[PDB]
Amino acid sequence: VSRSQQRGLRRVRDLCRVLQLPPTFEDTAVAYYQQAYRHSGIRAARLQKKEVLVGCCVLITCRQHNWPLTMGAICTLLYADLDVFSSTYMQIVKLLGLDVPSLCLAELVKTYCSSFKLFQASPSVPAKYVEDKEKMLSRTMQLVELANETWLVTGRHPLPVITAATFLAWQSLQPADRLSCSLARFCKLANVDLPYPASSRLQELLAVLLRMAEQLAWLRVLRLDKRSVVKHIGDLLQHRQSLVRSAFRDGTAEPALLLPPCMLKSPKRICPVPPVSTVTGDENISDSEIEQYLRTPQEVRDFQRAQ
Amino acid sequence: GSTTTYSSFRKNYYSKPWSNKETDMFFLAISMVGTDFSMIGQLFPHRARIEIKNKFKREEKTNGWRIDKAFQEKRPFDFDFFAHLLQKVLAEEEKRK
Amino acid sequence: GPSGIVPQLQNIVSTVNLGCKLDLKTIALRARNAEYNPKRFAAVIMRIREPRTTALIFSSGKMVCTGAKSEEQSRLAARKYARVVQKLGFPAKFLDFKIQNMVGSCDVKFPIRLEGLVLTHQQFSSYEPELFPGLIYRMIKPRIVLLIFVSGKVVLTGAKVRAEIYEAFENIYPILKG
Repeated sequence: VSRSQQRGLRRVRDLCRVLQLPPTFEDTAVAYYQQAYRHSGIRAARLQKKEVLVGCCVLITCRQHNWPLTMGAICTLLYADLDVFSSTYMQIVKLLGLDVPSLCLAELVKTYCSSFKLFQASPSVPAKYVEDKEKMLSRTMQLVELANETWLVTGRHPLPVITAATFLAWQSLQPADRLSCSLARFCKLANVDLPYPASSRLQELLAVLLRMAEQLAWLRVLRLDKRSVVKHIGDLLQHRQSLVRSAFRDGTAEPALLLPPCMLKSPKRICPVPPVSTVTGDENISDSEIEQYLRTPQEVRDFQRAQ
Repeated sequence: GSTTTYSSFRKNYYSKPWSNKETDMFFLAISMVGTDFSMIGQLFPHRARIEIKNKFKREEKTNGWRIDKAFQEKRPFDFDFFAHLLQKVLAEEEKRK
Repeated sequence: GPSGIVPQLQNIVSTVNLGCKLDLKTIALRARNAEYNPKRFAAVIMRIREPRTTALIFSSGKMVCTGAKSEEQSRLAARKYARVVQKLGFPAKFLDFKIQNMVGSCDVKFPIRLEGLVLTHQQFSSYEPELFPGLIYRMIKPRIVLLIFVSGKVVLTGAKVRAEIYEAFENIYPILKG
């Protein structure tokens, strides 16, 4: 009945219509906004939080139906900073006690890669850079699954992994003419912003593909590097499950070790343990021990002069 | 527009790295002031209160012995002397670098 | 039975009532280890070197002690801040000392598939890699919040007593293992 609630529910419905979501999504998201509004802390929240809340309710709905809407997309539409969105999203998930499924990688691959403008020639997209949409999506998905199996996805932003995988899929589909094109040049012609971590994901994915190539006798003999491995990506993905298992020691049946990159960073110091002390909080406190924390009359005068 | 836009934090606010002698000067401030970070942030014209507090908390970790020594080694607090010495240290060392 | 891994306490948050009203302007001006900007924050920020901690001293006489690595260290540090305040001329007492929060950490020394854990234990797990790399596990028995990372490193928080950190870690270890 509240004027700010009616305005909020109208904004929830308008966001769903702008996002072209299925008809069932609007009702679920409206229900979450109504539920949110039953808490006094949400009812008395700033109009800016009530604007972000519109987005949180629509994002939660999309996540539960594996609709690949990112927090970045919502922040753009709501003119909200991500940390502003993070505090409202984390609060409302705790407050409504909600189970929020993860971003669906397979669905994000389809939506994000379809935005890559490489399926028709143009002044900025030459003929040799044009690729089949289905061939591109299928190979990118296989490379995203590989990155996921070889611990490159866990704890990282999923989008830069898809950017690196889409680029590698595109290069591997015509290696002779596309190996000269860098990740930055590729995102520029496809008209997609380059996420900064995508270059790191690329290098990690190329390192994984190189370890795999060592498991095929006819590829091991070619002494491949991060450039020459690209034309064999098709061959490597054809036997990805098998090659991953063979290339890495760590894995159950129910020198290379399959581990997350943050475990192989190899710093010269790992968790400098706090020193074991069992000192009782009942020990005597001397006057000299305390007096060192007090200013002298001269120190007081010198501070007062400086203020 | 897009529904797959990359999600990154934007409220990041940049601080310059501490010069080896700009650090020497930071430890001079713990000797003159103590641990009042706002007052030390006034002794540094291009360093905010937070910048002093984060520097203190970094030095606290990596070089604990230096934080403890600068506090135990009490020194007369001369605002003017610090200002002139800091302006010269940030100039001379930048020149020699 | 047990994992053989003992979480290390990284931080203790304790409170104490000095049982008297305090003039923070006086404390700030006359202590060496005090910071006070009432326009920014209403309390005095005080630090001692041993145990290495930070205290928030309020004009109400209430105090918050942070940073200690043991409950005994937090009590000894809290008593030292109380003694600093007493020497500054205030009739400070040491009333209702209480440990409010404890943070522990450890390493299970094996990688963790967070995306898998958020599926088998969805009702306790919140994994948002668009915001943070760690899975937020809200354990109900004991009521502890764990931050679980792909590296196997675990942060445990929200404990009132040491045993709650150990109990939560012993509970999570088989869940993380298999």
